[PDB]
Amino acid sequence: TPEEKLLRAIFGEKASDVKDSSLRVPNGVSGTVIDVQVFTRDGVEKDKRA
Amino acid sequence: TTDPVRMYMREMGTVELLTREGEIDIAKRIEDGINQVQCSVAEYPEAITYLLEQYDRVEAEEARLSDLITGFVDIDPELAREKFAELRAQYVVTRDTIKHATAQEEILKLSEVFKQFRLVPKQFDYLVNSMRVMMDRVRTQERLIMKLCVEQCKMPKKNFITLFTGNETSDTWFNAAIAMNKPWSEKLHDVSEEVHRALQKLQQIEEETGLTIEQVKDINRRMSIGEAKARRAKKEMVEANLRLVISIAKKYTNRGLQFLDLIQEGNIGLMKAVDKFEYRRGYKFSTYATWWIRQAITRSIADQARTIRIPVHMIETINKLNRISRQMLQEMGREPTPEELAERMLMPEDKIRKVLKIAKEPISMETPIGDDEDSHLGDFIEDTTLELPLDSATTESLRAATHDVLAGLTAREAKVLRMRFGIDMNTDYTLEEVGKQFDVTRERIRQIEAKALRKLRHPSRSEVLRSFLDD
RNA sequence: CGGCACAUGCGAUAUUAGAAUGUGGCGCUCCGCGGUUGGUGAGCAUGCUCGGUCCGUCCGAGAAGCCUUAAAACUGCGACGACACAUUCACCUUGAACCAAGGCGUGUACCG
Repeated sequence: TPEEKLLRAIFGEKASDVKDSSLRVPNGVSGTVIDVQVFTRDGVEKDKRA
Repeated sequence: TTDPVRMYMREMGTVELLTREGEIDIAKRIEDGINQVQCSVAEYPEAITYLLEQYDRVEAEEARLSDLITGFVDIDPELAREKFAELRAQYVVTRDTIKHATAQEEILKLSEVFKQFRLVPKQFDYLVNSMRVMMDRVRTQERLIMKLCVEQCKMPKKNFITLFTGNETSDTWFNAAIAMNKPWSEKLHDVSEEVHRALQKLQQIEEETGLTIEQVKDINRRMSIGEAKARRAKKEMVEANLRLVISIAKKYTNRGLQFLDLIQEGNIGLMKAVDKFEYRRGYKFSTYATWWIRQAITRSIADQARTIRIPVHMIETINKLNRISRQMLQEMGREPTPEELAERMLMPEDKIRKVLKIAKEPISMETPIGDDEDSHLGDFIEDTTLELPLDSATTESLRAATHDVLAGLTAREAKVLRMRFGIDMNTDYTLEEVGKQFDVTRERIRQIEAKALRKLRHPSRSEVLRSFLDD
């Protein structure tokens, strides 16, 4: 916008090229993570926990 | 019942089938039609000389052998040179013998050797439509003279036609019938200049094409009757062979396009087949026309049966994937993975994923989710193009805070900093543009800008603006 | 007084067998390269000069250079994309598919 672009200019902070779309717990429960599965398409690098 | 496919069947069910010789008879009527329109061209010298100038454009290396015409009756460039050189000798010996009946057999021989040439339908239909435009201008002048004199001055059409149709060239109808002292001859004296000018424009059109409208009318009514004969023959053959379109279009019905859409695209293909049919090869009409009908129907299904229009070769790739995955599913047994389609086909298996992605038809937005309630799929699709109202609250508070902070600066610093960015005005302005605003040095604006930002980075001004960056 | 036909209401709210080939030109493609006008978040938390000082730091006013201009735009040279036309082979051969049948009402048109 305007003054948001002014502010960015003032403080030099780069608006990042990425967005937090992480998986989150639904609003208002609790409990324990008991089982985690990682399904991965063949031909893609499997990370460390996989 | 309405069921307009059945009304189509009953509208075409009255037309009966053809014998194997009636097709040849209709084709000979088509030959008679094209014969008469080419003989109608054969009397008109301006089309002749027009194609002669286009052939001089061929000989000037601005055209090609495959542009003007194609083929001869026994296509070689030396053959083109010798046949058009004989044509050249013919139209330099033909036209200059008007100095009438001596030249007519020469014009007919020039017409025959013109008819010995197999044209491109572009140039041919161009000559046809140019004759049509010329005829329409002539009829426009005739109806203009009629609407001047006949309806307004109450002149009868029989006394109009009397010395007009029969001469049409000179003032024998015009100037004599004034002198013959008819009761309608007086009413010409307000309109004699415009009627005489239209008559002289009729003479002008005669002088352009060389001959009178007494010949030109018979030329293009001969063309019109020949083309109407050809079009009636082609209507009759299409009405006959609708059955072939139905028998082909029974197969492609479930591929996403409706039944009558398929048979209408097949009828367009059938009309193209009747256009390009040649019986002298000896094949039946069915064997030749079936490929055109299937081509038009397959092209139409690939063209217009999808929401997102995916092209022809892409649909060929999709149909290859479905065919090969139909074959491999009974070979391996489980279903083929695309890793097997890597070595099965010639594609690098990362494109096969996106071809598999593109081939999905979109869901209807009223496709019901379970239990058949009023809940359809449309009531779940969230809007992601709005902004959250909390962001609007941040934008309002940020404009308020920045206005309060820019109030704290000087006049020139605040004015420059508003002018440079998009602050509460129109478009932003750059260095040379602000320099032409204030009649001041470019580098001085950069120095004032750096001093302004240096003034804003210090605390007691940086606090309330650093509050708008969240960690 | 019968028949055929059609319309219309309710049936809760809420929560869950094509294959192959060529040519042509095009670009509302954001893909490499060249040329053209043409900038900005850097030194500069005073690089310089002057003035105030709570000061050796911050306020107020000036001038310059170096360096960030192919960004924004424009036009050409490559890639790609889409489009048109043309050709070769093989096959194919004259009237389809379709669902659903169990409730309660209101009304209209046609014919006898």
